[PDB]
Amino acid sequence: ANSERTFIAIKPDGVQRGLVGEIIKRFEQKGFRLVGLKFLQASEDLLKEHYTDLKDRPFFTGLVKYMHSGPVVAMVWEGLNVVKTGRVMLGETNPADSKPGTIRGDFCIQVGRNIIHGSDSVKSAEKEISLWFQPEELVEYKSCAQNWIYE
Amino acid sequence: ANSERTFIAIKPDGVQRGLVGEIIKRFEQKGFRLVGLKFLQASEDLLKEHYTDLKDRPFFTGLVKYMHSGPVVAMVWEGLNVVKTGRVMLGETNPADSKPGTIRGDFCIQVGRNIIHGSDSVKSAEKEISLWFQPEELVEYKSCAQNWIYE
Amino acid sequence: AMANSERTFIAIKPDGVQRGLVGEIIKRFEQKGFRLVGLKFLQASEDLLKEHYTDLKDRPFFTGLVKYMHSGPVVAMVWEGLNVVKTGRVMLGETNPADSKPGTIRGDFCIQVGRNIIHGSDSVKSAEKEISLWFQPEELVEYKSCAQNWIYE
Amino acid sequence: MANSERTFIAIKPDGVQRGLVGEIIKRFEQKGFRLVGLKFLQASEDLLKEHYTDLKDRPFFTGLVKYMHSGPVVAMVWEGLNVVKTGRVMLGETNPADSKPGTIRGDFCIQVGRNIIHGSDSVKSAEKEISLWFQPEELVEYKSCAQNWIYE
Amino acid sequence: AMANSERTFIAIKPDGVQRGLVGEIIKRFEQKGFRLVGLKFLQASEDLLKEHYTDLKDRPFFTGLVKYMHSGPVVAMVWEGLNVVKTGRVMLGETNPADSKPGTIRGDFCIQVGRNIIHGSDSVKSAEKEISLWFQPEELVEYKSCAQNWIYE
Amino acid sequence: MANSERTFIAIKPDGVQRGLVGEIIKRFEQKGFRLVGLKFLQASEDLLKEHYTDLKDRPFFTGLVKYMHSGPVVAMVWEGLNVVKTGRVMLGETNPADSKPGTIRGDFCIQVGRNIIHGSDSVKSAEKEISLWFQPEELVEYKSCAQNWIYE
Ligand SMILES: CC(C)(COP(=O)(O)OP(=O)(O)OC[C@H]1O[C@@H](n2cnc3c(N)ncnc32)[C@H](O)[C@@H]1OP(=O)(O)O)[C@@H](O)C(=O)NCCC(=O)NCCS
Ligand SMILES: CC(C)(COP(=O)(O)OP(=O)(O)OC[C@H]1O[C@@H](n2cnc3c(N)ncnc32)[C@H](O)[C@@H]1OP(=O)(O)O)[C@@H](O)C(=O)NCCC(=O)NCCS
Ligand SMILES: CC(C)(COP(=O)(O)OP(=O)(O)OC[C@H]1O[C@@H](n2cnc3c(N)ncnc32)[C@H](O)[C@@H]1OP(=O)(O)O)[C@@H](O)C(=O)NCCC(=O)NCCS
Repeated sequence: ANSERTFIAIKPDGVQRGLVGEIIKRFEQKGFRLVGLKFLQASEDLLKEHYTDLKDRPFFTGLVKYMHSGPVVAMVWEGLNVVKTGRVMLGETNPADSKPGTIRGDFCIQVGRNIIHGSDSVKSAEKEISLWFQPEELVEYKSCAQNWIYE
Repeated sequence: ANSERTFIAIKPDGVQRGLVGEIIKRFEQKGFRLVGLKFLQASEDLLKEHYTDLKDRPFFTGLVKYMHSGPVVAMVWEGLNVVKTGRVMLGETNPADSKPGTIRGDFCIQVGRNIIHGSDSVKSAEKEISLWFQPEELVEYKSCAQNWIYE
Repeated sequence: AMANSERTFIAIKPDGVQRGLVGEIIKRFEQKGFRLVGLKFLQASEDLLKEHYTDLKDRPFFTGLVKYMHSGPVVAMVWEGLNVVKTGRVMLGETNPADSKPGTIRGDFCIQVGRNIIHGSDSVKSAEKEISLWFQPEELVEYKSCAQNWIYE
Repeated sequence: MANSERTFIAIKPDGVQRGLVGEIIKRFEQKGFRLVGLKFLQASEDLLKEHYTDLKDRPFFTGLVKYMHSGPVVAMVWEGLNVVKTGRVMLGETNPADSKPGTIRGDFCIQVGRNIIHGSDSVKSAEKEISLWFQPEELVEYKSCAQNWIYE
Repeated sequence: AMANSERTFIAIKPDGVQRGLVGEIIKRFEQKGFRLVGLKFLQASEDLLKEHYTDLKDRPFFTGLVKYMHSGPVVAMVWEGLNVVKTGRVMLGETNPADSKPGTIRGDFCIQVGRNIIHGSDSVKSAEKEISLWFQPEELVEYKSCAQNWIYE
Repeated sequence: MANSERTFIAIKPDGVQRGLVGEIIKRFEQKGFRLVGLKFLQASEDLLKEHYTDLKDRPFFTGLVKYMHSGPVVAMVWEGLNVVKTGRVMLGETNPADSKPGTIRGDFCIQVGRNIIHGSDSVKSAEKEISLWFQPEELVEYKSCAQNWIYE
C-alpha cells in the first residue's frame, strides 16, 4: 500500500533544457523515494512497446522519433498513490491545459515537447517498470523520514 | 480591513523535515506580516482544547499524540483575508486532494502527516490565537511595504 | 510556426518593482519556454496609462488605477511563444489575487486587487494594441532561441 | 558533547522588514543544524545594552541600540557540531562589503549599520546570549530524524 | 547621499540571455538591496561594442569578442547603491569562470571565459563611461525604494 | 579536446536520504556541464574498496566503506572543460567545516564522515573510477543544444 511504484521518464527536451534536477526535486520534497534511476538513449523498438497503445494515432511516428532523438532519464518512484499524485504533479499531458505549479505547467508549452512522462495507471506502471528496468536495477531502502511521511 | 489575523502552526513532521523556513517564506513573499512566532512542544492538554471539535472522531487520540510527539512552530500572520487565503495557500487538509503549488501539495502525502495547520475561520483564528499566544508575545509593527501591498 | 510567433505584453507594476519581484517574474517566463522580445524600464505617464486603460475609463477605480500606475516605475516586457497571451494569463493568475491559485504570479506574491504587481494582455488584439503602444518596432529583438527545436514540434 | 553545542542567531529588524526570515532559517535547516529555540520580540533597550555591553564605548553604540529597538527581531538558538564557528562563516563578514557571495550577508545586505543578522562570536558569547534572550523553558530538546545521517 | 547612490553598468551577455539566466541575475541584485535604475533589451552593433571594449583593441581575442557580443541580444542594466561597482564585481565573480567562486554569478552558471554570460563595470570611471554609452539620461529612472531606510543607516 | 573531459561524481548515502539529489544535479546542470552517465546503486563492500584503495591505510577506512554501503548512491559522470577541477570547487572542501558557503558541502553538510558527495581529485582518478562504476555502454554521448553558448 505504502510501496506503490510508478514509472517517470524525463524526455529528451527535459535533459536538453536542463530540467532533470528540478524534476527530481519536486518528487523528493513531496515525500516519494527513488527506487530506480538510469540515463539511457532509448531505442525506437523500446519506445514502440512503451507506446504500443498509440500505434493507430497519426502522431505515433513523430513521437517515437522524438523520444529517440535524445537521451532520457528513466526513474522509478515509490509512495502512497505515487501513480495518481505523480500524474497530478506532472499536470495534464497537454501543457496548454496544465495548471501553473505543475511540472509541465511551469516548464513546457507544446504537447510534442512535454519534457516528462508518467504512468497513467498501476497496470501501466508495472508494465513500464518491467520494460525499462530489470529487477536488479531497483534499489530497496527505508527513508530516514518514513515515520514523518506516513502513519 | 487589512488587520485580520490567523493562526498557523507547523506540525512536528514539518519541523523534522526542514520545512519551517520555506513555509514562512510563502507567507512572507505573499505579502503577509508576521505578528507572533514561537517554538513549542505542545502538551496533550493544549492540543485537546485546540482539537475539541474533533473529540468524537476515531483519530482524535492518534492526532493528539502525533502532535505531541514532536515540537511545533506556532505562528500568527496578519493581513487581508489571511484566514481564508491561508487556507488556500496551505491547500486541502488531505494532501492527496491538495493542488501542486500549495504547501501540502508540494511537501507531504498522507492526511495524518500534513506538516501544517491553519485556522479554518475568523472564529477559529481568534480562539487559537488566544490559546497558544499571550497578548504580549504578539508583536505589532508596520511593514515598510504596506503602501505597496494595500491601497 | 507563425502561431508559435504569437506575442503578448506583460507589464510589472510599480508595487512589483518596489517589492523586488522583477527577476522572479522574468524567471517564470524564461523557465516556461517563452522568449524575450522587448524589455524596458520606464515611468509611464498618466497619458500613456489612460490609452492603455481606455476600456476602464467608466469604472470608479480608473483615476486611482492610473495614478498608482504612474506613482512609480514599471517594467514593460514583450514575450513570444505558442499561446503566450492565453497561457500568460494563466501563469499570471486571476486579476484579483484573492481569486488566484497558489503557483500563479499573483497567487504567490500579492494580496490586494489594487496591488496585483502584474498586468497581462487579455487577448491577441489587446496584445497587438499594447505592444504597439509601449514599444516601437526598433525596441523588439527577434532572435532564434537555441532550444527552440526542444520547445516545439 | 560537541554534537550538542548551541549558538544564538538573531534576525535584526531590517532582516524582518525585508522578509528574509524564512530564507535565513532555510539555510540553517538545510545545513544540518537543529532548531532549539525561536521567539518573536521587539527588544527593549535594556536587554540590548546587556547584549552589546562590549561595545558601550564605541561611537555607534547609541544608534545601534535604537535601531535594534526600532523593530522586531527573531531570536533563534541552533544546535550542532561547531554551530558557533560555521554559523559565523554562513553569516559572512560583519561588514557586508567584506562578506563573500553565498553568505547570508553577502547575498542580502549592503551597509554595516543594516546587516540583517547577528552571530555569536564564541561559545562563551553564545551561552551568555542564550541565557539572555531565552529561559531554559523556551528551549526545546528533541532528536532530528536525520541525525545519524548528519553525524557519525 | 552621493555614496548611497553610485551607479554601475551590468550587462547580461547573449549566452546569459540564450540559456535563460536573465531573471536569476536580476533577482540576485534585487535581493542584495540595489536599486534598478535602467533596463533595456538590445542587439548592440559591432561599433557600440568596439568603444565599450576599446581598452582591449590590442588583444588577440578582441575581434571574436565583439562578434560574439553581436551574435545575440543583451540585457543592459544600471544599478545604484553603496559600493555597487565593487560589490557587483564580487557578485559576478572573477572574469575567468574557472576562478569565480561558487555563489557568484559566473561561479554558478559559467565555465569558459569567452562565454562568461555577464559583464560588470570594473571602476566608477568605467561605469560612468559605459553608462553614458549604452543609456541616455531619459532612460534612467530615479525613484525611492520603499525599503531604503532598512538598507542604509 | 579539453571541452570533453569527464569526471566522476557520486552522491553518498546521506545525500540521498536527506533528499539532495535533485539539488546536486541542478547545480551541475545550471553550471553548463553535460550529464553523461547516471545510475542508482547500492554499492557492495567490494566496489568502494577499490574506489577507496588509496585510503585502506587510514583508520577511518572501515567505517567509511560500511557507511558508503549502508545506503544507495547516485553515481554520475559529467563532461565539460575542467569538470574535474571545477567539480571539486563546486563540491567544496572534503572537510565540510572548511567548505565555503556556496559550495555543495558548505551549504548542505557538517561532518567529514557525512559529506554527502564525492568528486574526482584528478583526471587519472576520474578515468580510473569512471571505468570502475560505469561500463562503456552506460555512457550516453549527446551534443547539448546550448554548447555554442557554453563554449567558444
Ligand atoms: C469530508 C469529511 C468526511 C472528511 O474530511 P476530514 O479530513 O475527516 O475533516 P477535516 O478536513 O475537517 O479534518 C481537520 C483536521 O482533522 C485531521 N484529520 C482528519 N481526518 C483525519 C484522519 N483520518 N486521521 C488523522 N487526522 C485526521 C486532519 O489532520 C486535520 O488537521 P488540521 O488541524 O490541520 O485541519 C469530513 O467532512 C467529515 O469527517 N465530516 C463528519 C465529521 C463529524 O461527523 N464529526 C462529529 C463526530 S463523528
Ligand atoms: C472582467 C471585466 C468584465 C470587468 O471585471 P474587473 O473587476 O474590472 O477585472 P478586470 O479583468 O477588468 O481587470 C482589469 C484591470 O483593471 C484593474 N482593476 C480591476 N479592479 C480594480 C479595482 N477594484 N481597483 C483598481 N483597479 C482595478 C486592474 O489593474 C486589472 O488588471 P490589469 O491592470 O493587469 O489590467 C473586464 O474584462 C471588462 O470590463 N471587460 C469589458 C471590456 C473589456 O475590458 N474587454 C477586454 C478586451 S476584449
Ligand atoms: C586523499 C589525500 C589526497 C588526502 O585526503 P584529504 O586531504 O582529506 O582531501 P581529498 O579530497 O583529496 O580526499 C579525501 C577522501 O578521503 C575521505 N576521508 C578523509 N577523512 C575521512 C574521515 N575522517 N572519515 C571518512 N572519510 C574521510 C574523504 O571522505 C574523501 O573522500 P570523498 O571524496 O568521498 O569525500 C591523500 O590521502 C592522498 O594523497 N591520496 C592519493 C590519491 C590521489 O588523489 N592521487 C592523485 C594522483 S594525480
